[PDB]
Amino acid sequence: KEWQENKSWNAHFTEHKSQGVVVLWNENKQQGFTNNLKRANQAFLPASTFKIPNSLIALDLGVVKDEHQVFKWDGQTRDIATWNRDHNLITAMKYSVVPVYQEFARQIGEARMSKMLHAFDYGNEDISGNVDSFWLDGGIRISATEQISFLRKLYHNKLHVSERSQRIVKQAMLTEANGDYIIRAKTGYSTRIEPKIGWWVGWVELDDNVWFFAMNMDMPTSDGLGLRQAITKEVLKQEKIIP
Amino acid sequence: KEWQENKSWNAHFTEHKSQGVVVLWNENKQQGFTNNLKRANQAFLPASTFKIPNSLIALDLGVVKDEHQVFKWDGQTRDIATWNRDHNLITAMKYSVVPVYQEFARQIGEARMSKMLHAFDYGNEDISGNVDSFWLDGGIRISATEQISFLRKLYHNKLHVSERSQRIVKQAMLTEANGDYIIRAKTGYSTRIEPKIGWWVGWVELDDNVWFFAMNMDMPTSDGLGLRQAITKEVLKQEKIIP
Ligand SMILES: [Ca+2]
Ligand SMILES: [Ca+2]
Ligand SMILES: [Ca+2]
Ligand SMILES: [Cl-]
Ligand SMILES: [Cl-]
Ligand SMILES: [Cl-]
Ligand SMILES: [Cl-]
Repeated sequence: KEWQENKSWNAHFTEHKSQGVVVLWNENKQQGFTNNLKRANQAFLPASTFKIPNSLIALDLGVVKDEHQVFKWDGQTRDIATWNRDHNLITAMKYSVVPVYQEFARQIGEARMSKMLHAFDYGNEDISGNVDSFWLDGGIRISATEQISFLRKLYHNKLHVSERSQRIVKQAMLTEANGDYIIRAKTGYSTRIEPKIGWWVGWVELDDNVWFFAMNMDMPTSDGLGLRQAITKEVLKQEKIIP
Repeated sequence: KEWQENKSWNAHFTEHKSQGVVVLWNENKQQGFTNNLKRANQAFLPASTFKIPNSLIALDLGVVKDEHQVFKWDGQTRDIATWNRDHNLITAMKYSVVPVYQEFARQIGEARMSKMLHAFDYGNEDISGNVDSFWLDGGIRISATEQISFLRKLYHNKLHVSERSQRIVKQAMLTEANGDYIIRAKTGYSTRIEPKIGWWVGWVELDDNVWFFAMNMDMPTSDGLGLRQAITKEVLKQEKIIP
């Protein structure tokens, strides 16, 4: 789908002692750009970026009624403090609350989960593993360019779910908005299976164009997680997509 | 419904050599707050804050198909340069493009416009004047507290239009988003009939509450337009609603 490699983006990885790939897609021009054509097509566990298709399926099936429905904390104190409270869809996305989404997956069930991922053509369409963790330590794999293809369908309401489900998930993906741009996006952190990597996928809305992006990077410890957004935003600024 | 006057907010107006009102509504507690109970109930022309009901009606009637439909420039060079180009619903809201919305109102028509504003309980529901300018120089009036009453219905999808129309307009109202809050809002600047006033109405979404707001202020010249948001934010910061 015509692709250009820009190795100069590696400066932002090197200056932060990191390795990874950033993939950009110019929607108006139907042109992609990446610092690493090979890693752009390498498929990894999605980790919490799977909250995007999981939210879509839970909404379309009515497992989740709307973005205000409250999911009560199950009482177990977990390591991440923001998880130990009640949540709705907006806040569960914001704080990447895995237990809420594992509950969704159990209710969806393997049969409907598999049919939906085949309908979405999501990654390798493989949900081998535990129904409540296959996106963390099971068989599903998705590349950065495959994230882009999925996200473009979601942006255009072209996925095989209701228009309403897609609108709600795109609301819950809202990450940043100002007078220059809007970012809708989701992070992920894959630690259970090598290689440990961090994800950021989503898009930048401008007045007259949309730039889709998907990045992943090596993440040996959780102390580099903020580099997912930092390095992406530095690539977007280098390309004059955002000020 | 339990109102409290806080005259210490007047300092933010006087600091800026200005006069006006800010009205806040705590949705969880169902309590309102204002620096001026009398001006909070004073009805003014809505000017471009009327883009919120106008968008809702145009979408519900199919005058606007979706937020991507392009409204071509009519080739009239107007004083605000950002108006002299093609727009969609998102950019027409962002740049407050009056002529796009005047065309909406002509296509809606007098009969359907009057019926819909009655259905919304919007202000005084009076559309006396030109069908394509009554919110700028006709008979419609709305107070800051009435703006909040209307906005609360929109937030809850309770207005008598489709859920889809309400979701699209709330998307188009997106003004600011970060890791702490989301602001959905619309500015207005009424100059055709005295007194000249500026508006800012909308809400702040937090993790666990929603704060609705409506402000207007005297605006003799366009030089103070930035004070509409700046003074509201100074009040929100004083009240610890935003960091
Ligand atoms: Ca850099
Ligand atoms: Ca496939
Ligand atoms: Ca102040
Ligand atoms: Cl998850
Ligand atoms: Cl207007
Ligand atoms: Cl009501
Ligand atoms: Cl939104």
